[PDB]
Amino acid sequence: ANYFIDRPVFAWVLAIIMMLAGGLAIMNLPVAQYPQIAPPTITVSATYPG
Amino acid sequence: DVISQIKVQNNQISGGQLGGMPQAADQQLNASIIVQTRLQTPEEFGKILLK
Amino acid sequence: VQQDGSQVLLRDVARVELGAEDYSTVARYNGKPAAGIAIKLAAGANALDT
Repeated sequence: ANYFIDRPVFAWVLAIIMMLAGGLAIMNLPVAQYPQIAPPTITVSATYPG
Repeated sequence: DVISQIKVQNNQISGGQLGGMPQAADQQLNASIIVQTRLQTPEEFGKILLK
Repeated sequence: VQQDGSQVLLRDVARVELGAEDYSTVARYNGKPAAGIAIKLAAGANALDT
């Protein structure tokens, strides 16, 4: 709130914590072109030769 | 004997294809062969040949 | 085995060959025979690292 004005070191520590958390997240975060958008579907395949 | 004859004459024989992979070169015909199908009516069932 | 004593073998009535299970697909890449594989990734995996 307003009391962060009197404590610059606390604000800097919070910013450093955010930066470290963001770096750690970027290090291990799944990447893909698109997420799972289509509804789940199950395909059953059978073969009868001839 | 009746059960065996029913099992034989009420089948779904898969004929195959007249012209199918691997086919010969310059082959211009492709058809599906129908040999036998399951019976549909009691009249067809009553005509099953036993002996 | 015939009454003469000669042996009838499979090669005498058929041609045995290392062929394909399914012949109903001709795959070509720029006019050359080819075979392909599609990799579908996992859940929670890194697409770049994979």
